[PDB]
Amino acid sequence: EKFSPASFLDKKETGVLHFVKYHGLGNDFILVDNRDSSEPKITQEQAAKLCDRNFGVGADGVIFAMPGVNGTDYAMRIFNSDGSEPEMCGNGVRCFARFIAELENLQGKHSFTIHTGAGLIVPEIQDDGQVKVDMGTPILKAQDVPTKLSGNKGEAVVEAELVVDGVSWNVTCVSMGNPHCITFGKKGGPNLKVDDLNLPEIGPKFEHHEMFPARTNTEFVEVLSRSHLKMRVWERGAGATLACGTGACALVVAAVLEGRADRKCTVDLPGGPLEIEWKQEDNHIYMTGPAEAVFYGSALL
Amino acid sequence: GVLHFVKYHGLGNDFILVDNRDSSEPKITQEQAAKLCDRNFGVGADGVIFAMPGVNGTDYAMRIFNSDGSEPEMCGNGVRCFARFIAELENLQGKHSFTIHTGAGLIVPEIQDDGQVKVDMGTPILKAQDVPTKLSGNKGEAVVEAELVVDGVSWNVTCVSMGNPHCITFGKKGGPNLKVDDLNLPEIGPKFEHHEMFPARTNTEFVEVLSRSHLKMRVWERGAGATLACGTGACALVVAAVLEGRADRKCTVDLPGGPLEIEWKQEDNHIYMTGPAEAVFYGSALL
Amino acid sequence: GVLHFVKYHGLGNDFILVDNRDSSEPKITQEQAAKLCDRNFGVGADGVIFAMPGVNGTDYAMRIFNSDGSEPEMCGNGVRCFARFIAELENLQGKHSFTIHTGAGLIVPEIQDDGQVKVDMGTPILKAQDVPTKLSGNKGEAVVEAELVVDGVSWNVTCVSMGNPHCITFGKKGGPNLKVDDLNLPEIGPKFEHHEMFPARTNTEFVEVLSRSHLKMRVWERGAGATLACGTGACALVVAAVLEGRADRKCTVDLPGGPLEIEWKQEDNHIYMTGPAEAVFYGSALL
Amino acid sequence: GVLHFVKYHGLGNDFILVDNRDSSEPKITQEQAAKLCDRNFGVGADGVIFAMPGVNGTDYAMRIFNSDGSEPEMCGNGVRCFARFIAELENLQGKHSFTIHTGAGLIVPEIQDDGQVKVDMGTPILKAQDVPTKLSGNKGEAVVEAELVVDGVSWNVTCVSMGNPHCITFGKKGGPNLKVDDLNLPEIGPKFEHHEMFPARTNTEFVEVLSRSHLKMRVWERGAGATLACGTGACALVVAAVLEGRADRKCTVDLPGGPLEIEWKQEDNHIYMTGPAEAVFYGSALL
Amino acid sequence: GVLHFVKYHGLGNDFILVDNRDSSEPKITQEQAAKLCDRNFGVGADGVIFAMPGVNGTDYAMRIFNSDGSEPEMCGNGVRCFARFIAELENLQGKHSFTIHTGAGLIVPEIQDDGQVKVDMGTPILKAQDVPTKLSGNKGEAVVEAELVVDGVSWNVTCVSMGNPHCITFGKKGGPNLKVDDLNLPEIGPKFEHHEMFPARTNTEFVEVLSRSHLKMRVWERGAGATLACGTGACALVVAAVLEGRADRKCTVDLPGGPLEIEWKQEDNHIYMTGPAEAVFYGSALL
Amino acid sequence: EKFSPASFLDKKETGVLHFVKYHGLGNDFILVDNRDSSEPKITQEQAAKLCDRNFGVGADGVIFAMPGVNGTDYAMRIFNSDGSEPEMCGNGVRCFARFIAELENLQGKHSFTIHTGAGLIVPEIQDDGQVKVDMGTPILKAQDVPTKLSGNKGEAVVEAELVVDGVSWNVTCVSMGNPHCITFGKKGGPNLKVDDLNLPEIGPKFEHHEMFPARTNTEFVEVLSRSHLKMRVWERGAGATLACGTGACALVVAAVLEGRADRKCTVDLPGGPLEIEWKQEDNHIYMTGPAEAVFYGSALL
Ligand SMILES: C[C@@](N)(CCC[C@H](N)C(=O)O)C(=O)O
Ligand SMILES: C[C@@](N)(CCC[C@H](N)C(=O)O)C(=O)O
Ligand SMILES: C[C@@](N)(CCC[C@H](N)C(=O)O)C(=O)O
Ligand SMILES: C[C@@](N)(CCC[C@H](N)C(=O)O)C(=O)O
Ligand SMILES: C[C@@](N)(CCC[C@H](N)C(=O)O)C(=O)O
Ligand SMILES: C[C@@](N)(CCC[C@H](N)C(=O)O)C(=O)O
Repeated sequence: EKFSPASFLDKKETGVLHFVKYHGLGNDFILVDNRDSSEPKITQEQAAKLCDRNFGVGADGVIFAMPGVNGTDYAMRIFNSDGSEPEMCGNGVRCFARFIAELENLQGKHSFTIHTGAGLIVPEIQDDGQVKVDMGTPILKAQDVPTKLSGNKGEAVVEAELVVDGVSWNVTCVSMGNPHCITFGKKGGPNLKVDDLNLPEIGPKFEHHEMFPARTNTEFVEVLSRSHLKMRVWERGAGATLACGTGACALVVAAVLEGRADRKCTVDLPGGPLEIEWKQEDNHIYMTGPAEAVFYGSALL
Repeated sequence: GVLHFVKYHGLGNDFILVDNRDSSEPKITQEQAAKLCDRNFGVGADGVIFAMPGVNGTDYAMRIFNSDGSEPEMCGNGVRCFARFIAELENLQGKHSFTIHTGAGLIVPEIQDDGQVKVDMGTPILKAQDVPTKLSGNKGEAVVEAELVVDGVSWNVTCVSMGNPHCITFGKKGGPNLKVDDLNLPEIGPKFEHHEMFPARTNTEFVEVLSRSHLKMRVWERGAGATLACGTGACALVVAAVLEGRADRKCTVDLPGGPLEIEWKQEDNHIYMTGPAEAVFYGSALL
Repeated sequence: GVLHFVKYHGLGNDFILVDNRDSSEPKITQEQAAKLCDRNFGVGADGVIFAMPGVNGTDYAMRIFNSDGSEPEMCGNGVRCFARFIAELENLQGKHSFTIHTGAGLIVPEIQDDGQVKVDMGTPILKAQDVPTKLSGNKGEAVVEAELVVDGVSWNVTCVSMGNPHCITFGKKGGPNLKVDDLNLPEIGPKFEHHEMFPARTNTEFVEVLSRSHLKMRVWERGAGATLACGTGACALVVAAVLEGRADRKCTVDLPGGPLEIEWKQEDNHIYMTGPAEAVFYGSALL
Repeated sequence: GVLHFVKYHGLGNDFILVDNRDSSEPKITQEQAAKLCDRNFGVGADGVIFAMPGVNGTDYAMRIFNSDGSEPEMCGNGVRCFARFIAELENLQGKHSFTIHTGAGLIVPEIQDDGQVKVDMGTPILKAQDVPTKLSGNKGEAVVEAELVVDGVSWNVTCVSMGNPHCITFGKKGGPNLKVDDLNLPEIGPKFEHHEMFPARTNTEFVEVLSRSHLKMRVWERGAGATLACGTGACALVVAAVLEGRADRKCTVDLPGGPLEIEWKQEDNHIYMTGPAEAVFYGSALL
Repeated sequence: GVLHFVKYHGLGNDFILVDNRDSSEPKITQEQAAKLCDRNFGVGADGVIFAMPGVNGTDYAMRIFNSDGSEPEMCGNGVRCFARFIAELENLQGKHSFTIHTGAGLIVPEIQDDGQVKVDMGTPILKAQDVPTKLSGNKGEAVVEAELVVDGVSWNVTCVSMGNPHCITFGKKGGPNLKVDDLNLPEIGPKFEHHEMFPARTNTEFVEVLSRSHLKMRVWERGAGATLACGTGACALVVAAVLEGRADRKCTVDLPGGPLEIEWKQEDNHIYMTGPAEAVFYGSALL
Repeated sequence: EKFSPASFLDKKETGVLHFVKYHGLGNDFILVDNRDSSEPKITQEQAAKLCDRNFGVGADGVIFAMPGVNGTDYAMRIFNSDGSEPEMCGNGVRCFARFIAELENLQGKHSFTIHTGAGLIVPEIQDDGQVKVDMGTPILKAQDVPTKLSGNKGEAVVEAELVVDGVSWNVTCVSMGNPHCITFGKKGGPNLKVDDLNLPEIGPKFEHHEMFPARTNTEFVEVLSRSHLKMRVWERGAGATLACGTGACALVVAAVLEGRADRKCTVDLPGGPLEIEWKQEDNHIYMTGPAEAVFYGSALL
């Protein structure tokens, strides 16, 4: 043993974080009641540590229920498991909805207005207990995705060439607050057999691509029918997760723009299906999916 | 239902510890444990460890369920967490040791001054049929650096039991030393785990000797996969290293999650393992 | 003066336990105990129990003072608290049994895995004169379903001693079964307690048979009144139930504060009582 | 958890006093208080009293939880115990007085030379709706000797508040004086306590006049039952006795546990109550 | 290196206690102990006390190093701290006694209800050469009120051993009683400590009789200087007081740090010492 | 045993303080990490008890590492062993430096800015491991020392007569934030043989002298050479300690003012030497000495 005053004091400074674990189709998060302030109870660094699955609580991210902004019922902020802060989370907002209904003991259908870095999001707990969320309107303007790729269909990047590690892929870029790069295959290549991809190998090349200043989420898609899409995703700062709500919304948008599918689809994600719909009437995207509580606890900080 | 527990981890090998001192019957089923161990849909862990009432005079008894639901007969990293768990529940202070009854027999963990836990892991079992393994003993009834054909490739392995089965290898037959980090465990691991020569499956540790008192390893556990550490595995590989004449009885073993001090005493044939154990959080899971 | 103690209760029968292992003489007088037991002006309890040094080789000895100051020869709920008290003092975890000398002879409680205590309450005493009672034995020297005139009303009672005296009744002579909850204990109880047929007063338990293995009761204790439970009383009433042929040797007894598992083994003629015992608080009272 | 406290009693009205000067929020919940007040399964008391930090300039603040968990706005016997508590904690000897903020407003206890505590219990509230009661005021806005139909029987009552509600009766309508000891409180009491005419329930005191300066009473408290004494109740009944013209402003009130000196000063409308308070024991309870 | 320990003090006589139950040899050297005892450059203490494994059947053994590094054969204040120290390591509650092997023989401390410790300090050794002292016995084989020339000045002293040597004086030869607080210990003390008549040096206690059952003292310890208290010293001075006919066998001894109750029972010739012992802090020191 | 509800409640209401023990030339302190609050973790009364060498941890004082103030890396506050709070501590700030370096795992040379009651103090760990501290500039104005003695050399009190218990001594007063009374002997008397002084007897007479409203530290000095001074000190609220950093600085200032020594001196204190230099260039005083950790632990409050 070594004499180390530093280590001694470290193992003394204690803190505790109370939370509830939820998951939306396998995309699991640590939800914390932060309605007592507009400042997150923990730092991004602490969140990263708590998300470690072996040394911490383990999750794809930490979601804070914050006080409303501009009159919304609440505000939501989230930290990825890598510590970065994205502007929205689809599976997360569904868990957020149930987390709220539990904290307020609300029964039945209920909708809340949530302020997020992506704008106004409005989830509504259905009767079946599922959650249908108004993910807002998609951003197609290239520079606002943001991507340095040049719009090749208006100001939008649709099925445009992206050179990834020397290989030419075709991608479509759309933002749901956070950036998404959707691809249905390589340029001049066949359809994808999503399960045959080596995500941990190809994913990082898209995530940190120079054409995406704020990095990006990437979803690989294989069309099963014009109303049935299968996908896998490599998230910005979270890796290969079992599901991504904003990503499912973005890929349906991309599928429509590329003319491969209708505005209403059933997206099969690794952890399960989501019902997505891009209402042409208002240009809003609606996402319907489950959300479940797993356990609640107190972690050391 | 609800299950109250405390999350601990020994060098990254994380477990769900539950106070089951009121009954000799585990509070949850093996199936429930498997679900709780799912990292995305459950609490997430390599296993569930129950602190049970003593047996035949021991202070306590320990039972564990792997993340796949199977029940192994011992767990080194887990017993270290078990000792600290008891110390917390009983609010004990300072050095304390406990007698624990396990599927491997008597195990005695002792909390050190520095907060680590030195455990008497018992004695290694080398008789082939008791490991158990169907490989023939080539050194007495022990299997030492014997040929094992895995998916058509000949590897050399040594088998030793610490209650649970272990298959240790320092490389392929007629091959060079291993660069453990270059192995593709999820690919090679399952071939050892479910090998026909291991009736109850086996834990497998790949080792590269750094010195006669310093070994580096990686492990593919039975029913738990590639974990960050394995206490019984670190004990078994030191035994194998000694039997193969590659290292001394006292070694520092480097596992993915950190080091463990191992010593196989010739004076009594017992193996002592010293390492850390830390609480992470505590909670209540829905059942 | 100051008295350090720990408050325990067995099914609501609460006691003040004191560590008196330093002397075979109680730290306080019976008068002091009576004052400490007052629920408004004192600590409040049904009695004070002293853990004393062993006698004739027993691990310990137990003495108790009722809340009225009198000293009974045994206490079932109290001996269960006694066992847990010692365990807390000596850091005894898990199952443990102790030999205890009492005014009723040897008593051997054993802490169970679930924290309850199974006690070997010895053998019952049925000889009339030793209960003691002046009623004449009508079945050998035992008083079974014999007529007892209480305040001019004829009741049928069975007398049995568990060290202390018990008068068990299942109803009036030539009357129907009892609806125990309809009885006015503070009115009828004292008439049995100080009855001339009981030289040392007696404990009285009223019973209503629910089944041959399930009995419901209420008790008016000697010097303690209507308590929530009485261990020796539950044992005595099962004995009486068997002697009167109303129930079997193994019964669940429902007392106001909860259930007890009683069994009068025909194999050894011993009675076993199993039930809980819980610590409430510890303090110091002014003497 | 564990709660440290000191047991006190004022004429038999016993309480659990806790030093809560470190926070403005009670250390325990109302539910926990109810459990701690259980006399067999808990510490046993008529209530829990917290010594809290001053408010708007007062030396301290007091909050109390009845043994049923509800929170009344004041407690006479309790504030006297509160005075001794503080004096004991601050080591104050001799005459001393503190300003205490309560749900009834400012209350000022003063320890006398003889050791007893004289308390300025504030002024009585007589406006019906503020008591509160749904009975209609028949003497100004006050309810004095007004008819109250209890379980079909007509009683005459007077309502007055000392922060908490009180229903005082000297007998049934058109009936003779009461022989308070002949009443069956557990039977009649609950009918007043939960009467529909008392939205927040009420404390009820039954009185029999011995002389115009000597009153005897018994009380059925809201959420506490038949206690040995009630300070706010003794103040309220003197007020009622005066309003009904049965007694003078200065009286000796005999409560089951002892007497209290009460004076309703016409000079300032304040009521002063003088009585004892004594520590009994102290300890730590398990939560 | 690092040394984990707990700081305790008995009436101001402070020590560094270390859990040495693992080995029969002290974790640190006498030189290291001397350095750790330095109050400015080290932890600061009058000595280091090791809790060692039992010898010849005793529960434990105790060894101590003075702040100067020398090893005395016993320590009264220290054994009281030892008892409470062990109580924690064994998670014991309440009264409990331990048998301890020391260089003075068997010592039996017993924890009392008030947290104090009553210790059976064994029997005193009065045989001159066994104290040891070179002074000739003038009362049997004992040195009682014998002349000792210190730096040319004649003092009268009584020698007694409690395992360790003690030189007690009530004043100079042919001189008046002492006003202990007027002595200049750092000046006179060393002259006694290293006196040629004490081969193993000696502890010296200066005493002034207040009554035949009340003695006041100051002490200059061998290898520790002027400490706030000395348990063996208090025992020895009572023995000396009795032998010189100045006091009774039962006395209250006032030491700079506080009082001790000493009793030299004629019944068995054993000396009993009761005093406090308190933990101060837990620490790890650099070695 | 007496029934005491108060004593009972006091005993169960105990806390804990984690700390590290350091010493600078024998002047030992209890250092506590108080960077998470601008308020000291313990009261002055508690500090006094912890400093008791037999009933407590034992130290000349408690030093708190506090958060920076108006642009400093940290702030330092100290409580004497008697509980009073001085405005600075030389030996303590050197221990403070190593404490921080150890907590921040800083290796090699490092300097920090510290806010104290005497102003800005800047300790700098040297390459040799010693700590050289910029102790600031001395305060010589009589009323600001503070002392009621009249200035006899400008606004400064230099070799002025001080009647102590009827005996006339000559003293020089200087402040290093805290007050110092330096004397090289009695008025009209010979040089001092510092080791022959009876500090516990003479010290208190200076400490509580009526001419020192806030009490004072007193250092007795004997000149060995114009660059070598020997001293002993009786500190305000701490008694005869083995060393005093602010005291060593103050006595060099006094020695210079009285023309007895140069501006660069080696000062010998009971516990060891200190290198002191009063730079004429900037009027700042620099003190160089050691600091060592001894042990760490948790004390009951
Ligand atoms: C997949 C996701 N959780 C998105 C998380 C945010 C993403 N990792 C980002 O950094 O853009 C969701 O919408 O459900
Ligand atoms: C690695 C291990 N956790 C062993 C767990 C049991 C193993 N998975 C098996 O099935 O034998 C340990 O010893 O520390
Ligand atoms: C009911 C009892 N506490 C008996 C107490 C003794 C009884 N009051 C008596 O005087 O015999 C028990 O056995 O548990
Ligand atoms: C009788 C009482 N304790 C009152 C307690 C509060 C009462 N139970 C209520 O609920 O108003 C007092 O004033 O001394
Ligand atoms: C005073 C003492 N600590 C004795 C310590 C041993 C003594 N310094 C010696 O050397 O004999 C005690 O008995 O309490
Ligand atoms: C000697 C000192 N520790 C000063 C401590 C403060 C002094 N006791 C005072 O009260 O001014 C230092 O500067 O090193």
